[PDB]
Order: sequence, then C-alpha cells, then structure tokens
Amino acid sequence: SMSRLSWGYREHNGPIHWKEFFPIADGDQQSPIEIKTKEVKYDSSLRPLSIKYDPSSAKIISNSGHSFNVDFDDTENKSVLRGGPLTGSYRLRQVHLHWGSADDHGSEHIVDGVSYAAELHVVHWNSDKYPSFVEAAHEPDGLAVLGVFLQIGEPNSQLQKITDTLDSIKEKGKQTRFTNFDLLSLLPPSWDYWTYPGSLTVPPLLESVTWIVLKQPINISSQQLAKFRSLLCTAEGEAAAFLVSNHRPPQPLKGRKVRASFH
Ligand SMILES: [Zn+2]
Repeated sequence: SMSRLSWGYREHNGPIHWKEFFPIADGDQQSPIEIKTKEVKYDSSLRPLSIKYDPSSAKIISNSGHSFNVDFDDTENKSVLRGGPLTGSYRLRQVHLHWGSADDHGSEHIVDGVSYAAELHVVHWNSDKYPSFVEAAHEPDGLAVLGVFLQIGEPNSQLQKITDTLDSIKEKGKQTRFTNFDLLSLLPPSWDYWTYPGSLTVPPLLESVTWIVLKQPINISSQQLAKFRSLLCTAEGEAAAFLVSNHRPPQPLKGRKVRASFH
C-alpha cells in the first residue's frame, strides 16, 4: 500500500520503494551516508558547537509509526543550536531515533563500514531567515540536524526517561506528555563532529539538512534498545506489525565533502 501518504520500512513500503512517490529519493544530496575517515578532511574553519536546550522545551512524546517523536515548543527561542558549520540560530523542534532489527546494524550513518546500534536525530530549523519549520525544510540552509550514535553498553539513565514511556505509546498515534527533558545531558561529553550537506532520511527526503554527526557515541543497554523494537508501526484497532527496524540504507556521496571539526 505504498503511496504519497503511506510509507514505512516493511517489504511493500520500505526505502527501496520510496522513490516511487518521492523522486528526490535519488537526488544528489541524500542521507544517510557512509563516513569514511580516510576520506574525511579536517577543516580548521569549522567552529565549536554552541548549544542551549531548556528542559521545559520538550512537551510531548508520541509514536508516529516510524519512530518515537519528542516534540518541542519551537514557537519560542529557548532551545537553539549555534556554531559548528552553521550561520545563524537554529531552533530545536524534534528528537527521534533510528534502529535496526538486531543490535549489530541500526544506525543510519555508517563509520568505516561499521553500523552502531541506533542513531538519535535532533532536528532544528533556521529561525533567523524562515517563519517556521515548514518553509525552512525547503531551503538548503533551512535545517540543522545533530546525529548521535548509540552503541550497546551499560544502561543509560538519561535514555531510561524515554524508555519508561514506551508502553504508554506502543501503538501508532498514541502520545503522552513529556517535559523536563534534559536533552543536553543526553549528548556525549565531546562535541567533536563530522559535517556534510544532506537530506531528511525519511520522506519527503528534502535536501535542506546541514548534518552534524557527533564522533563520540553514547551507550544504551541491549534491554533498553529492545524496548524500542516493542513499539508498533500500526495503530490501535489495526493488524499489528512491530517497528523492528527504521533506518534507511547509506546513499551515494555524489562528490560531497565530509568535514571534521577535529584532528
Ligand atoms: Zn531521523
């Protein structure tokens, strides 16, 4: 039932089928990509990240059917990302996660042929030039997305806040209030990053993202990660299907340059 409104990660509506209704899927700046450190170039002009995330900005966590979405109030300017490869202020809007059916392959971006267990995406939009996320999403400099790798390790106290809510949003469409979320404390201690021009990794797959992938991963226990696979990509009352995997395969680099803020 693949369509312009119905897409997913299953056999009939997975990534390979996305181009059927979203032509840009075969574009020149698609994400994710494989980051080959041998091909990465240090750029001293890249600046450190300057981040401020107000714990009260988070408002709701819901099951979109494609992942869990923690939505933030982006009508105010309390949580913003500056610095890095960015010009101007990018306002925090959403946080979601990508994983795979097994712990050995779940991240979207790949590093030197290796897949981490999962990958967190923190979505921001240029509020200096655009009136809202929608208009920013259609501009090359419109979005800034921080990517954070998750690797299996000791239980993560910060991620636990999210896992504690999963049973309440098991079905697609379910939502529960989620605030007092210290997102900054979820990020790794080192803010060193790789950056390149890309796109949303889910339809509409718009090429408006300046990707900022942090080098240092954070840990998550196998049990915590398994909790995400217990979510359904289907709603209450519909035939059940678990969201066992929700990551897109690596896309052609097409001559793009991946830069490092560290050396
Ligand atoms: Zn994402």
